[PDB]
Amino acid sequence: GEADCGLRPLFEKKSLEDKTERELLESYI
Amino acid sequence: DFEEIPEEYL
Amino acid sequence: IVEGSDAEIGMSPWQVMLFRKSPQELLCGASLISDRWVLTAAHCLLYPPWDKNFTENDLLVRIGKHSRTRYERNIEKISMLEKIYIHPRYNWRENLDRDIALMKLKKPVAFSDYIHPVCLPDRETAASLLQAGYKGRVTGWGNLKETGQPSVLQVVNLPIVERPVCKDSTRIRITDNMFCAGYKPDEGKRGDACEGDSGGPFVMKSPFNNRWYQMGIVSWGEGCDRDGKYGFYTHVFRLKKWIQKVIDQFGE
Ligand SMILES: *[C@@]1(=O)[C]([O])[N][C][C][C][C][C][C][C][C]([O])[N][C]([C][C]C2=[C][C]=[C][C]=[C]2)C(=O)N2[C][C][C][C]2C(=O)[N][C]1[C][C][C][N]C([N])=[N+]
Repeated sequence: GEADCGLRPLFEKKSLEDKTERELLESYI
Repeated sequence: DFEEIPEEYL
Repeated sequence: IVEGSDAEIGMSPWQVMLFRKSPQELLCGASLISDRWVLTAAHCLLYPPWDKNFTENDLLVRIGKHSRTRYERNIEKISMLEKIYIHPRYNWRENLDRDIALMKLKKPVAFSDYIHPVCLPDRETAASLLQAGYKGRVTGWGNLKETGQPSVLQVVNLPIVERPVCKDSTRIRITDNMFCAGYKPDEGKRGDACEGDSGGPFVMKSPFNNRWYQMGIVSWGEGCDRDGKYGFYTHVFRLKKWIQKVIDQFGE
C-alpha cells in the first residue's frame, strides 16, 4: 500500500495534528 | 500477563 | 521507551508487535511498509551469542495495536509470516552493522483507521531530514526504565546527534549503516528506546509533502536514558537498495 504511505487516517487524512508533531516540525528549522 | 490470543492464530 | 508518553489512538498505524507463539511474549517492535511486508531489526530474529534464531513458525505479527497485553478484539489483526529475509551482511559478531530484516506476511493485511503503512525515504528526503538537531519519533511497548512496562504504546521525540558525538560516547565501532539520537546531558530533556523497543521505527514527518517516513530502526544502546549515552538505529536509506531488491525479487 505504500502510495498512500505515511498519511494517517485519523490525522493527516482529516487534517488533524497529533499532540507533539509540531515539536518535530519546529526542529527542521 | 499477556491476554490469550485466538487459537485460530496459533 | 524511557520518558515518553502514551501514544494517541491511530498516531502510529504502521506500528507492529513481534509476538512469540509460546511462551506468548513480546519479542520486539516492527513496522508495516506495505500490505504484505514488515520491517524490523535482524537481531530480533537472529543473535547467536544469545542463542536467538527465530523461524517463521516461531512467530506472530500483531498490527493496529494500542494496548501492550489485551487481544484488541475488533481492532488488531494478527498475521503469520510467509518468509523471513535477513541482510546477507548483517554483523552480529562485532557491532550489529546492517541490523535489518524483512518479513513477508502469508496474506496481505487490510488497512483501517489503525493500520496504515509508513513511507521509505528517498535519496532527497534522507538528505534533507537526517540532520543533527532534527527530531524523529520512536515508539514501542518496551521498558519504561533501565532497571516497568507501559499499559499502552509509548512515544518519544528525540534529536539526531552529530556522528562524532555518537562515536565518542562509546567503545563500539560505529558504521555508516547507523546513526545515534537522544538529548545531550546539558540539553535537559531525556528519553530513549529501552528493552522491548528493538526493531521498532524511528520516523520523521516531511515538511515538504507532510508524509511520515521511517529513517531508522531501534537497534542497540548501553543502558537506557543514561547521561552521555545515545540510542543507535539502523540507517534505513543506506540499506534501501537491499530492501527494494528483496521486494522486487520475492513478493509485492
Ligand atoms: C532491544 O530491545 C533487543 O533488541 N534485544 C534484547 C537485548 C538486551 C540485552 C542487554 C545487554 C547489553 C548489550 O550487549 N547491549 C548491546 C550494546 C552494545 C553492543 C554489543 C555487541 C554488539 C553490538 C552492540 C545491544 O544493545 N544489543 C546487543 C544485541 C541486540 C542489542 C539490544 O539489546 N537491543 C535492544 C534495544 C536497546 C535500545 N537501547 C537504547 N536505545 N538505550
